[PDB]
This record gives sequence, C-alpha cells and structure tokens, in this order.
Amino acid sequence: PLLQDGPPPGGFAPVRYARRISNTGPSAMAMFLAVSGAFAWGMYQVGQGNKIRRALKEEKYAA
Amino acid sequence: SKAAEFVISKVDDLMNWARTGSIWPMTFGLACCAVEMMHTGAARYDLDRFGIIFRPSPRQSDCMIVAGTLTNKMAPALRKVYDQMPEPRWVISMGSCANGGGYYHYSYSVVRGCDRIVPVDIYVPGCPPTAEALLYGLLQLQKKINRRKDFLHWWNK
Amino acid sequence: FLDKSEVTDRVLSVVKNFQKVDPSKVTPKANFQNDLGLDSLDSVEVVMALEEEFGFEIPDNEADKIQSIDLAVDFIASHPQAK
Amino acid sequence: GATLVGVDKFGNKYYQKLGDTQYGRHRWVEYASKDRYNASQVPAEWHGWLHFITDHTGDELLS
Amino acid sequence: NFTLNFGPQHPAAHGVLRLVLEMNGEVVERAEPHIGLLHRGTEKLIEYKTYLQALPYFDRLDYVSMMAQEHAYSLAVEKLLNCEVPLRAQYIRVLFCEITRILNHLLALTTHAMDVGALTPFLWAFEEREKLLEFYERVSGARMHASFIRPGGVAQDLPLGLCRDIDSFTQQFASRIDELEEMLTGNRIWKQRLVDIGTVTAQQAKDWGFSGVMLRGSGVCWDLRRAAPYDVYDQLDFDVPVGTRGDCYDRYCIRIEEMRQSLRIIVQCLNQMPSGMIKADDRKLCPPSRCRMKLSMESLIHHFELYTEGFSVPASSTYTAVEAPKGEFGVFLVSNGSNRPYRCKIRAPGFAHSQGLDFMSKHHMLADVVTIIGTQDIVFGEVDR
Amino acid sequence: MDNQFIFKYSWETLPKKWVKKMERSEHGNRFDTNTDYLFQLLCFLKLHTYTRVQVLIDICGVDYPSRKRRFEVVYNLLSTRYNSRIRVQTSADEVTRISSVVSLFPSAGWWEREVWDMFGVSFINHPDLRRILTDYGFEGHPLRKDFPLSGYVQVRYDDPEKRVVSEPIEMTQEFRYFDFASPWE
Amino acid sequence: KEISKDWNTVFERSINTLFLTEMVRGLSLTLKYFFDPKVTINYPFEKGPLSPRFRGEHALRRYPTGEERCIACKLCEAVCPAQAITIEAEEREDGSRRTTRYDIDMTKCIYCGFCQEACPVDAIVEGPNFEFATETHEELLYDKEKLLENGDRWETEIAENLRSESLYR
Amino acid sequence: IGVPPNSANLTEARRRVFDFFRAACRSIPTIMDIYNLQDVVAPSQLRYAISAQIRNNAHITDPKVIDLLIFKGMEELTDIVDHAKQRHHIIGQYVTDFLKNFYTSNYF
Amino acid sequence: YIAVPAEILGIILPLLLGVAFLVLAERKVMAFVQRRKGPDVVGSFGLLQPLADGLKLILKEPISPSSANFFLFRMAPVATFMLSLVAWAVVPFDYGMVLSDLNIGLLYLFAISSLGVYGIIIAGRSSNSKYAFLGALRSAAQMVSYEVSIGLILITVLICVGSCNLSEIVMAQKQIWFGIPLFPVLVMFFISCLAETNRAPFDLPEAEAELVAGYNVEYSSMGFALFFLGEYANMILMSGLCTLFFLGGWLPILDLPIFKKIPGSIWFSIKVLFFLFLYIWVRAAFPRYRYDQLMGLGWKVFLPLSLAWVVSVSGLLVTFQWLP
Ligand SMILES: CCCCCCCCCCCCCCCCCCCC(=O)O[C@H](COC(=O)CCCCCCCCCCCCCC)COP(=O)(O)OCCN
Ligand SMILES: CCCCCCCCCCCC(=O)SCCNC(=O)CCNC(=O)[C@H](O)C(C)(C)COP(=O)(O)O
Ligand code: SF4
Ligand code: SF4
Ligand code: SF4
Repeated sequence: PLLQDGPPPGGFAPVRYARRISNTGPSAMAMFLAVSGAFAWGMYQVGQGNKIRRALKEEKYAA
Repeated sequence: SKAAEFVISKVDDLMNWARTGSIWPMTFGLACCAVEMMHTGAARYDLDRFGIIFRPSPRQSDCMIVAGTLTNKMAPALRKVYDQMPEPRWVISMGSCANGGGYYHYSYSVVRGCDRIVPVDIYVPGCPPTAEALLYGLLQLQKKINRRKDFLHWWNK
Repeated sequence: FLDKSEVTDRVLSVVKNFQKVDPSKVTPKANFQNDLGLDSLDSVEVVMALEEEFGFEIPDNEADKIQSIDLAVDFIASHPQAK
Repeated sequence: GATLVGVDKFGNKYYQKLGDTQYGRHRWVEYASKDRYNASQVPAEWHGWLHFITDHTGDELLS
Repeated sequence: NFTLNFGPQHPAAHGVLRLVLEMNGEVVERAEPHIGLLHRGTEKLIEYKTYLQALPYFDRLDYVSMMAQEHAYSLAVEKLLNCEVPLRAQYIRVLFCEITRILNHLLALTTHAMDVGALTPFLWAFEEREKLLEFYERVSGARMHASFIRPGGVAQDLPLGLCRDIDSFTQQFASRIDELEEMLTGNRIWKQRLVDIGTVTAQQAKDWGFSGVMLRGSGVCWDLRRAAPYDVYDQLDFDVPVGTRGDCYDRYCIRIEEMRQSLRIIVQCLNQMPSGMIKADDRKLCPPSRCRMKLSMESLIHHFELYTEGFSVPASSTYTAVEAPKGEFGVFLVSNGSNRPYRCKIRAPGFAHSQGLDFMSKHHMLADVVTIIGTQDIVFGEVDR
Repeated sequence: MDNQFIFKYSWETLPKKWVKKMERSEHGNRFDTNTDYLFQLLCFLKLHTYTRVQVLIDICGVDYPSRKRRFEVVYNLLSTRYNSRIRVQTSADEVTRISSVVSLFPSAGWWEREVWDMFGVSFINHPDLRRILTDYGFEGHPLRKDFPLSGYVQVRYDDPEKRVVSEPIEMTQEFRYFDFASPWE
Repeated sequence: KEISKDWNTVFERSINTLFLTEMVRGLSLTLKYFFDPKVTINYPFEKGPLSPRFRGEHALRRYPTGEERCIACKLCEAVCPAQAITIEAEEREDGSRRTTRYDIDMTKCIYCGFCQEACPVDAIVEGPNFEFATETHEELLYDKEKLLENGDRWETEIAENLRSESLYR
Repeated sequence: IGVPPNSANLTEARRRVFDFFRAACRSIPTIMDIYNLQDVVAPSQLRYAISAQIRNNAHITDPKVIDLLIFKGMEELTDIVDHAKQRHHIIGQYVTDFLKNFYTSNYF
Repeated sequence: YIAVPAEILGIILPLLLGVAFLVLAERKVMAFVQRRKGPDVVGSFGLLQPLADGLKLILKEPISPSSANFFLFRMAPVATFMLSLVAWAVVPFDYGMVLSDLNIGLLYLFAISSLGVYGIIIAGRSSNSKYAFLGALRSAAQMVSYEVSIGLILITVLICVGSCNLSEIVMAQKQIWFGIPLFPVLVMFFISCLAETNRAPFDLPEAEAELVAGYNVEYSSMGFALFFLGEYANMILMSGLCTLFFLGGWLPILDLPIFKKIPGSIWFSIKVLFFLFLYIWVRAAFPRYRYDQLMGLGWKVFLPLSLAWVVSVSGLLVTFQWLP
C-alpha cells in the first residue's frame, strides 16, 4: 500500500551491546582498612565500657 | 430449625471463602501449554495475587491443571497422580490438547481428552490459551467452588 | 548321592501330567520322542520339569545329550545339590 | 484518578491514566456489581478499547 | 546398587521427563532416560495433510523457538519447489528467527538457574519475554504458535508501528542482559555449581552428534548460518562465540554472547530492511490478495484451488537444516509428487543431546544431574515427535 | 569442499562393488549401496583423509509398499572439517536384518531403535534394541503405510478395576479424508 | 600453569574472595528492583494489551441487511488442519445456498486462522474474545447458533477490526 | 548382547526357539514374585500357555520369519520382566453359530 | 505462683501468628523483589491470606496411615516444636520482658539448639523411605556441623561481656553494639544461623529429597506442618539472637536524648524484622549450594576462621587489660 513499515530517514539510533560494567562499591584495601580500624576502635571502646561496668559493679558491692 | 439456618449459611460461606482464597494448584504441564501457564505464574499476570501457588507434590495440592497433550504412555501416570490427592480434588483442563483430543486427536498414542482419565470440572480452551484465559478459567473455578453448600447438604441428609 | 528309589519315583510321577502319557507306557526305560511319541518342545518341557522340581539346572550343552529316563535319572542321582 | 473516560449501560465505569515511557496502569474498569462480577461484563464496543485493540473510546465506536 | 527413578511434576525437569538412573549410593553410574511420554505422532500425521495444513505441526515441535522450525519447513518446501523469495520477506524471517533465538536462550538460561536454585532471574527474564511475545502477537494472531512464516514468503505484512517498538525494546535489552548477567557470572556459587561439570570433548561431541551450543562449547567453530548461510546472513555481520573447555559454564557464556549477537543481528535487520512485496509472485504457493480474489476470476480460481488442494511439490527428496536455537534442526521431506508429503522426518536437536546424557552424567553426583539437564536445554516436544 | 569434487573423488576412490546406485544434484550427493556393504562404506567415509565424515546427522526410513524391498533406511552424514553433506541409503525388508553402525557413531543407537519402533527393521548386533517411542505393549509399527492413522487400540479409565485399560478403537467422529487430487497433473 | 602470583594482586584477590564482594554486588541489585514499580496488572479490572489480528472466539458474521454471510462453500472445512469444522448444506426454497448444520468442535480447534482467511465472503471470523472457560465439555461444541450469537454480540467490534486491517492482505 | 545376525537353516531356527523357551522359563519365577501373585495362578500353567503360543506358529517355513518372531518374543519377555507392563496384563493376555451371529448383527 | 501459664500463653500464641505472618512476609517480599505483588486479593494487602491457608489446611482429609509403629512419627513434630518454643523462654526482650532469668542462659541456648537434631532424624527414620531418611540425615549432619561454628562465635561474644546471662550481654553494649568491631564475626554468625536451619543457599539436602521422591511417604495433612512451624520459629529465634549479641538488644541504635518517646521493646523488634528481611533477601538473591561443597565449606572456612577470631579477641583483650 506504498506505506510499508520501515526505519525512519537516517536510520535508527545506535545501540550498545558490549556489556558495560558499572564497577560500583569500594575497591582494593578500602574495605580492609575500614574493617581493621573499626575493629581496633571498637575494641578500645569495649575495654572502656568494661571498665565502666566494673566500676558500677564494685560500687554496688561496696554498698 | 430456621434459627440455626443462619449459622449453617455463615459456616458454609466461611468454608467456601477459605477454599477459594487459597488454591494450591499442582502443575502437570507437559507440552507447550505449560509455557503459557508458566507465563501466567510470571510477573505480569500474577497468580500469587489470587492466593494461587503451585505445588511440587500432589499430596498437598488443592486442584490439578492438565496442560498439554496426554499420550497413552502418560495416562496411567496421570491417573495415579490424581488418585493421591485430597477430598476437594478439582481438575482444570488447560489447552486444546488436554480438553479433548487436540490438534492431533487421531493418533495411535494420544488420549482424546484428559476427561477420559480423570473427571474434569473446568475446560479452558485455546491452543495455547492466553494467560488471561487461564486466569478467567481459574476465576470460573473459584465461582464454581462458591456454589458448594457442603455443610447444608450434610445437615439435610 | 541319591538312592535310585526316590529319584525314580520323582521322575516317573511328574511324567504323568503331560495330557498324553499313559500309565502302562511309563517305565524306567521308555524313550521320550520314540516310545512316548513326545514332541521336541514336549521333550524340552520334560527335561525342564526335571529341573523345575528342584533349584538345580541342566546347562545348554547338556540339554539334548540324553532325552531318555535312564541316564537322566542317573544324572539326577549323581547331583550333589539334590536330596 | 487522572481521567474518567465514558461509562457503560451496565454501570461499570472506565478510567484512564497516561504514563511517560513505561507501560502500566493505563486503563481499567470499575465494575458496577459485586457478586464476583463474572470477570466478563465489558460489552463488544468497550472490549476493544480496554485491550488496546483500538484507540476509539467505545461510545464513539457505537456511532 | 539401587536404581531409583525421576519424574518430578514441578517444571524443574521441564516436565514429562522420566529418568531411570543407577547410582553407587551417592555417585551416579548410568542414567537411562525413558522418552516417548510425549510421542503425539506428528510424523504419521504429516503424511495425511496438505503441505500447508502441516505447517502448524512445526510450531508444536520446539515450543520456545516456534518460528525457527517454520523457517526450516518453509526452506525445505522452497528448495523442493524452486521458489524465489523477496528481500523484505527474507529480512523479516531473519529478524523473527533472531527473536526466537533470544526467547529460547532466555528461557533456557532461567530454567537452568531455577534448577540450580536461583529464582530472581526467572521472573525478570519472563517480564522481558512478554515484550517479544507481544511482538509475535502483533504481526500474527497467537503469541506462541504463530503461523507467520509460510512457504512462499510470510503470512502477511508487518504493522505500521512494529519497527519503532522493536527498536525501543532493543534500546534497553542490552542493559537488561547485563543486569541478568550481574547475578550469575560474577557469583561464586554459580561457578562452583557449573565449573568442571559435564565436560565434553570436541571429538566426543562430534561422535554423539552434539551440533549446536553443545558443539561450540567444545571448541568447534561450527555455525550453520556461517557455514551454510541460507537467508540474508552474508549481509549481516556477527561473531560466533566459541568455548575453551565445554563444561556447563562455557555453554552458559556462549549463550549470553549469542543473545548479544542476536540483538546485534536484529538491529542490523531493522536498519537494512527494504520495501517491496512479501510473498512470491509465483501464485502457485501464495494466495491472492483479498481485494483481488473478489475482483479477478483467475485470482479467485487460484485462491479456491490452493486453499483446498494446495500446491503440488514435484517428486523429489531433500534434507534442509537451519541453525535453531537448540542446535541443528533438520527436516527431511520426501515428495510423492502430489499435494501431500510422502514422508517428513524431523531431526530434532534435542534427541542427540538427551541421548548424550548417559555419558555426561558419568561418575557425577545426583545434584550434578539437574544441571546437566538444564545446560543442554532439552524440550520433549521435539525429542518425542 | 565443492559438491562436485566430493562426487568425482568419492566415486573414483571408493571400491566399485560397494555403490550400486549413486546420484549427483543440487539437493544432495546420494550413494545408494547394498545392504551388506553399508558398514564398510560408512567406515571408509568416516576415516578417509579427504572425506572425513565424523558426525552422523540421523538415520531416516521411507516405506514404499510397492517394491520388493519395501523399506529404505537413509543415513544423513556431515563432514564438519570439509563442510560437505553426504547421504547414504540402502533398501531393507520386513524380515531382512541390516548391520548396525553404532560401533562407528555411538549416537546412532537411538535412531536405530526408533527406526525399529516405527518400521520394524531389525539391526544386527545392536546393543539394547527395543521400542523407544511407542508405549509398552504396543502392537504394530506405526509408520508403515499399513498402520491406520487412528491405530487399533484406545485408552480409557475403567471403574470396576481401578486402573487405566485398553479397548479396540471406537472413534466418535471418523477421520474425514478429503480427496483433493485432480487430473491435469 | 594458571598463575596470579604478584604481591599486590594476591592481596586484591584474597580480599574479594573473603569479604564477599561479588555476593554483595549481586545482592544490592535485587534491592534496586525492590523499590522499583511493579510490572503486574490486576487482571479482572485491567486487561493486557492485544492486537487487531488476535485469534480468539469464532463468530459467524452476517450482512447488515440480516442475511447470513455463510454460503456453504466449505473452504473452511477443507482448509481446517485440525478437522474441527463440520458443515451440512441444502438449498432453501428461496433457492439460496445456505447451511443447516455448521458446528465447530472448539476442543479440536487449534486457533490458527486458516478458516478465517479462507472465506471468500468473510463469513467466519475469530473475534477478540478469549474467555470461554465452560464447565462442561459439550458446551464447547459450538453448533451454528452459538456462532451466530457470538457474531451478533461482537459485530460492532469485529467489523472495526476487519476494516482496520483490510488494507493488509 | 547384540542382535544375532540371522539363521541360514531351520536347525538354527529350532535351536533359537528352544533357547527362547528355556530363557522364558528361567524368567518365570521373577515375574511370579514381582507382580505379587502367588496363589491366583500356579507357575505350571504358564508353561503350557507359552508352549501353546509357540506351537501356534508351527506352519512358518522362512527362517527369517522365525528369527523375527523369536526376537519379538524376547522383546515381550523383557518388557514383562521389568515392572513396566500394567498390573495383571499378563494373566488377562495369557490365560448353530450361524444363528448366534445372525441374532446380533448383520456383519457377523 | 499461678501467674506463669498466662505468661506462657502470651509468649506462645503471638509466636504462632508471627510465624504465619512471617510466611506471608516471605511471599510478599519475594514478590516485590521480582517486580510482583504477591498475595493481594485476599484481605486488604494479603493480610488475611495466612488465615485462609490455615482454614484450608484444616478442611482437608488427613493422610495418616503412618505405615509404622504409630508412635515415633507423631512425636518428632512434638519434640521439634517444643524445643523451638522452649528456646524462647530466655530471651530478654527489653528489661523485665523475659520469662526466665537463667544465670547462664547462653550455654542453655547452645544446648537447646544442639538438641534440635533428633526431631528430623527420627522423622526421616520413622518415614519409611529409602531416600527421605537419607536426606533428613544429611540435613542433620549439616546442622550438627554448623553448630560448632555457632558455639565458637558464642564464645567470641562471651569473652567480651564476661558473663553468660543474656540480659547482661545487652547491658554490656551501652558503649557500642559489639557489631562494629566483630563485623566479620557478625557475618559469620549470620551465615551459620542461615545454614543451620536449611533456610539459605545452604538448602540442597532437603531440596533433592523431594525432587527424586515427591514425598511419596506417609504425609499427614497438617501434622507435617509442625516441622514447618518449628523451622520458621527457629528462623525468628536465630534472627533475634543476632540482634541480642552483635546489635544492641534493645538499646537505641544512633540516638540523642530526643527520640526517647518510643520504648526499648520495639528497638528489638525493628532489628529482628530487619534480620528477617535480610533472610528473605539472601534467599531470593543467591543460587542454591551443593551438599558436596556445603560440608567442605562449613568445615574448612568457618571452624578455623572462627577459632582464629576467638584467639585474636582473647589475645587483644588480655594484652591491654580490657577484660570485664
Ligand atoms: C550491617 C548489618 C548487617 C548484618 C548482617 C551481616 C552481613 C551479612 C551479609 C551476608 C551477605 C552474603 C550472604 C551469602 C551467604 C553465603 C555466602 C557464603 C560464601 C562463603 O562462604 O565464602 C567463603 C568466604 O566467606 C567468608 O569468609 C565470610 C567471613 C568473613 C571473613 C572476614 C573477612 C575480613 C577479615 C579481616 C579481619 C580484619 C580484622 C583483623 C584484626 C569462602 O569462599 P570460597 O568457597 O570461594 O573459598 C575457597 C575455599 N574453598
Ligand atoms: C510370560 C511369558 C513371556 C513371553 C511370552 C511370549 C509368548 C509368545 C511366545 C513367542 C511366540 C512365537 O511365535 S516365537 C517362536 C516361533 N517359532 C516357531 O513357531 C517354530 C515353528 N515350529 C517348529 O519349528 C516345530 O514344528 C516345533 C513346533 C518347534 C517343534 O515341532 P517338531 O520338533 O516336531 O518339528
Ligand atoms: S492445546 Fe495447542 S499449545 Fe496446548 S498442548 Fe495442545 S497443541 Fe500444544
Ligand atoms: S468458508 Fe465461510 S462461507 Fe464458506 S462454508 Fe465456511 S463459513 Fe461458510
Ligand atoms: S482456527 Fe484452524 S483449526 Fe480452528 S476451525 Fe479455523 S481452520 Fe480449523
């Protein structure tokens, strides 16, 4: 009917098929450092909290 | 006994609601109709919305969906699996091959309908039926379950 | 081994159920396919019955060697498994 | 409700929402009845519009 | 050793699969599949129906690649009839063959993942698969069993708005493939459930007739649309992926790459599609237009004589083979010279793949059998004709 | 290699007594050999350097109920290295046994079993030759021209014995055969 | 000998295989789709898209005057691959060639459209209805009155579908 | 193992007949205790049934026909040995007139 | 002393309904991850769906021949269910929101968890099948194997707090959760709880047990459902254990004295439901894990590593005199 379906003038837009990689998230030693520093600081905080709890328990016993 | 009749009516309505809101069909798809019935359970025409979840075993399944051609070698297995099912035990015959012959209907090794092996309650025709067609068939089955005054029949008998 | 009496009884009693034999024809020496007028299928059937009443079997090479009562019952009486 | 498009002789009313680039929630039905509604009440004129077969509303299809 | 049997009813084993296998307690020693549960009897039925009435049997053989079998049957009929096909028909046939390839690869990958245990990619792949099933539902009636490809050209012309929608889909299909691949290739469980499973050597695959992905997985660069290009494939440029060591994982990577190559080919066909007629002007195997059968006497006569009697293929016998998504799908027609085929044997690729399960599942564990079943993409419509 | 090159070389290289009938065309190179030389011809085509036919596509079968050798088994072959396709076919009979080729191509076992299932052509020294497609207890070979399309037996469920049973066929509507064949053809 | 023996890269690989970087990256992808809009449609109120070429319910059209289009030409019965259509005809006292029994076994039917495209008068069509779901088998044996009822019911839409795609084929 | 090639003479055909009958007998107890039937049928009468079935085709002369019949016999026997045949199929399968035909139907 | 049974029922009944709604949450969350809706038709948002499921299960014929001694098959669900409940008698919800106040209450939890192995074993054995029993035995071996990793991680936690009492463990986390320093230990404990309930990628033992058999055994209608209820109760329990030990049991997460209106009873519940959501997320984000590599993983990447974590925590605390 002289109105066949087809691409528009100039063709269609170019497409990608080459598996783009986002590469999201922390990389290399970032996670290791963030975990080791957290572990050390948390252990220091735990020691301080245990000292506070020991003081509380010893004052309870002194009562 | 008119005073209790309300109680029997409410009990029957509750039982039918319980049996309709939770149907666990058992997938017996064995031909190209299984692909359409699999699209029905997919993201678009969600069956899980209507409380319909497929079961891998017949010992814990409400109804059975026969989707695909039923050959002579498979009919004994179909009957055996249908036998190991609980009391309600509804059967839906999805697709043209399952609900009477099919495109073949003239073969040494085709059973002309799954209704010659198991009693079928709802016939869903199409080759293959659309996911909307299967949903409409399941809704028709739900409507059929509503017409069950099983407690009233026990009372009257 | 086995005594001749029991083996002779067991080979001359089971032979009476072949829908053609006669009591006056069965004897320790009455050839199957000649004296009894037995068929080859009936002959393998008789040697089959000889190996059906007990768990032993006669191998393929020993099947058609002797289709007569005498040496067959001698074999029966020389079978260690039989009792 | 972005837009209400026509009504039916059975009483079920027809709505329409226009998306931007992705399909979903374009046009649906509000059935007049409630006794399980049989899932099949749309007439022939409105059946094509509902299934995106034709762009005609259905009231226009009657004329 | 005990010999238990399969036959699960959930679609893990694709249904209608009976597997009697002997194990050594934990390790399987020999698996003997029992096919025939889906032997409808198509081969006997084809002989009783006209060359046109027999076309929809080919939709029902491999029901994930419906237009791939129709392609083979149409090519066989054309080769027997010596009928030329216009360029537009060839281009649209290639486009829909590539769409079938995409559909079949998606379904195979996600049923294999469902067998392994991954559930999410299945639903994503089906919400993708609907967008091509509706393309099928647009050019012809049915979504799955579309008798669109006729022996002459195609059934009827493409709708006006189909090309724009296909291009719009192909714009994002690559990103969708990447999203699906993100959860499987990099995942460590996927590697350990596939690496060193079902290894087949190239010589052994050749011996067992493993044409298809199972052949290219073993390092053989054998593609039927490169070795024997049938429709317009020389014009289209695409790469043939080849595995390094074929064991349930290079096959998966090859299927990913073939999906991407099918996307590339679809884009090329969309860009390069010409305008013109879709059915051959021979008019012995093609029906006249509905406006011509009601105006012209000869056109009505031809319509009447081909919609009842059909075209009569001259007496000969040919074997044609096309690169179906499963593998080498071959149709062997023997023509009596009348309007009905004398014999139509169908070479299903799944037959040899299911035959080769016995050696592939040698000295493996039980959990390494469902992955073998999934990795070869067997459907029992074609296996049991 | 070129189709005519296979024609010329194979016809010249092959022993003359093996090939009874041979054909060259665009449809495909055909070698119609005797029923007893089939194994040797296949072995030669599998191992020869120029003609390295390594994969067997399928084993077909055609029933001609008008000749002394009623059946005709067709061996479709493919040479992956040289990109050629050769076809070897022989003639069979209801009672004549034809040598198997499972030793050469192990994939041919299922095709030979299905040929026996459909046409009833036995194969010599074939390991585990039995019906593969038709059901258990099937009588007759369906793909013969004699076998009726609807078959001889039906399947149904009988209530007196809780099992699925078989009866002689009773069609609700007979298969209407439409005779469209016309003269001037 | 596949080797990755380098001081820096061994640390980089031994961390990815120890802190589940691949698992975390494949895990955060699902959470992206957790908050995304869904793709499902409530079926009873919203229907999925269709096409003017859809193959559904069989219908027997009739002329706007009121005379049925079927002229018992029996092309549909001859072309039907499934052999589902049975036709009986006789000449009415008006002399017109018409059908008396035109029944389609919708359980044998394969919905291929061969019957629809074989009519020289567009007598039979496949309407857009796909919601049969009958509870009885013999209700699926349409018998030339169900066909005419379907034709009357869907005429206002079958005519639109036919006139929309009449430019094709 | 594999299928035997053929039989040139009738002596080999008779030998194969005897071998098939013997094998069918050595397989008679396993089919007795695999279908769970002990008192319904004694093993003796199955021997007579097999003998009658074999003697039915006594008029065959072609050795090839004999060979193919024997092959079908082994196929049926092997099918019965496996738990594949339907239940009690074997027992059902292996167990003037003019006026009688006239009163029923025209086709006798 | 007659007040106890009221507390017992108040602990039991909400647990059962929470198990039902946790099944509903599983279905709904897996639906949403896969771009779906899940059960929506029944009720308002699917909230009545578990009720319909229960009434449907009750209104069915019970297949109960049991083909056996009639006793051991009906006691396995009872044993597993009573164990999975009695494990809840020591959880310190907020402060006095605890039923029993065991001065150990942690070795008690370890013992109760370890005793929850006989139920599935005798279920498999009583169920006369040649593969169901074997699969149950493999599942039992898996739970037994991951019990040692669970115990070593419990020792790691117990070193820091210094006392076995569960309430004191949360009391000791005023400064920090124990999850910040022991984040690898938290991941290990989550994975071990995930693999010890067959509710994970660590699932294949039972998955193949139904694939090759179809559960063609004496399958009671809802007597079997007690296994499922006990497994989901164990899910909830081991979800709450992680927020007792590594997260603050009831303490505010990151809070200034401004959001003090809310009580500590919901600070616990929010973390519990977060861990349950993580359970569902992990299930619908990863493929299943083979039993061949299941045992090897559970024995060769968790026991040595958890032992090393025990050693490192003990050595670091001793060196700087940071003990309780
Ligand atoms: C924010 C609150 C969140 C609360 C929840 C916590 C987070 C949970 C997230 C879970 C998400 C993933 C769940 C997947 C479950 C299955 C994954 C198991 C896979 C696995 O076990 O891999 C192993 C490593 O895992 C492991 O090793 C894991 C243990 C981690 C070890 C510690 C890593 C860093 C150590 C640095 C210490 C720093 C301190 C030093 C002072 C080895 O995998 P493979 O099989 O390939 O190995 C080859 C040997 N055959
Ligand atoms: C449970 C049972 C399992 C197996 C069931 C199988 C039932 C059918 C068995 C196979 C049926 C056949 O036709 S297969 C075997 C067919 N073979 C023959 O019919 C040989 C032709 N007959 C002769 O050669 C001689 O007359 C002979 C009668 C042998 C001796 O008589 P003489 O020596 O005087 O000559
Ligand atoms: S109805 Fe159609 S799609 Fe369904 S099984 Fe039969 S032939 Fe296949
Ligand atoms: S093709 Fe159309 S006009 Fe002809 S008999 Fe069939 S329905 Fe009637
Ligand atoms: S759609 Fe096809 S099978 Fe159905 S009646 Fe029409 S021609 Fe026959």
